[PDB]
Amino acid sequence: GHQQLYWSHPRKFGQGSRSCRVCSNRHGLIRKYGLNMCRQCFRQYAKDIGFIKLD
Amino acid sequence: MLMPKKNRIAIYELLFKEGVMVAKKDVHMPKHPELADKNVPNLHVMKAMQSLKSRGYVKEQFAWRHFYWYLTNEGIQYLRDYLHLPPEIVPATLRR
Amino acid sequence: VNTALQEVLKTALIHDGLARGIREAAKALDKRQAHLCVLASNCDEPMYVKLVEALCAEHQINLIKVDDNKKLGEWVGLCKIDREGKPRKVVGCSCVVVKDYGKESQAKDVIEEYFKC
Amino acid sequence: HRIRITLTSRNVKSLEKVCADLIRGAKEKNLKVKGPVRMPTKTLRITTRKTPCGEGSKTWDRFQMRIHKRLIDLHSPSEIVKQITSISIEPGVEVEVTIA
Amino acid sequence: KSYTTPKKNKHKRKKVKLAVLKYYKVDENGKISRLRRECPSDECGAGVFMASHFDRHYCGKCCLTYCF
Ligand SMILES: [Zn+2]
Repeated sequence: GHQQLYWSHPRKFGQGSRSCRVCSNRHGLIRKYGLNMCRQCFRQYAKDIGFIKLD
Repeated sequence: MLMPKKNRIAIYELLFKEGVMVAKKDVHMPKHPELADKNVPNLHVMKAMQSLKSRGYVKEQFAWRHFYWYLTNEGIQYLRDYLHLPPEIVPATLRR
Repeated sequence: VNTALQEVLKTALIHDGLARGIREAAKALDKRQAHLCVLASNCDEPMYVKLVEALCAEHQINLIKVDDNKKLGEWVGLCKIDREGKPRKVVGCSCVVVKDYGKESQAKDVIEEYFKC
Repeated sequence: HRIRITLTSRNVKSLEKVCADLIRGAKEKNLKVKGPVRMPTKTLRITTRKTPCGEGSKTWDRFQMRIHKRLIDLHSPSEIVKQITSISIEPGVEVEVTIA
Repeated sequence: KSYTTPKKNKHKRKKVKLAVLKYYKVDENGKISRLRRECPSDECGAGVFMASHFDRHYCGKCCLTYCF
């Protein structure tokens, strides 16, 4: 049944195991420096992490 | 509800010592990060707390993965009416 | 003494050591924790009286009898919707075998005395 | 018994100020200490799009992390280093003490 | 809502009324007796009798089905 078929697909790789950190989005991910974050909410909450824009 | 009886009672036994617990939102994971000494389905746990919120015994709010439930006076009253503890004792959220 | 039996059954329901029902009670006897249970007579039993006397008067089981089994489940609390008063719809039961963990109550000594003598 | 203090922070002005006042305190407390060894900064690049939809001019914005690090060489025992490190802390600086 | 294929229902358990005589067999005199095969494994309880089929037996929790 579904109790033993919950793990029919191994979620060890791909977009299924690597979802977004904000609202579980599956597009536009940033895996760089351990964010696992979508780009738009990174832009939304990237000013209060101790950041000022220079270039 | 499709959960074992001893697991549910152990969940409110965990909630006796505290006034809140964390739980991630996922429908394909059987493991609990907070409670690790025994097997418990956290899917059924968050279903139990959303049923408790539906009948109006506890609150619930969202922050990006996790639901947060705050026990009130009627919540601990239903706790001591359900698992049948003496009303003199209180949870440890008031020990200041 | 019936008030003491009601208090002991209710306290067993508080402590949750009893096996509510017939089949789980049969599991309890097959696991050998048969100590006390309440029987009855002149019920709606066609042949069940011989079977219940055979399972009762076999090995260290108390001899407690009531008038009928329709009020035996009232002490257990089967389906008591609206528990603050008389429930609107109640179903019946036959027997409940109790496995009480702490056998020191206020009147458990005189109840065990009534069992023994 | 040389002691190395890996001093890391988020800003450069706070890091240089903390290094300067710790050098002044080490000079005032009558101990031997080496010169300030300066390490290069880490410039950390982020290139993302700005348009939520697929229309419009393709515009980009660049995000930069400007973090520095400083390290010094001691000759004092570790108790003096501990009592000058565990006092006068500020938010934005993460300290690291490594014995040698 | 309703498919043209008929509904494939789940196995509803039949109401086997007065099955206690299927557990404790009453002899000519009042005595405990057993007729069904019990599960040899200690994982299942002693009251949990192993199921009796027409030609073999089926275990409940252990699922160790043996044949003659
Ligand atoms: Zn078995």
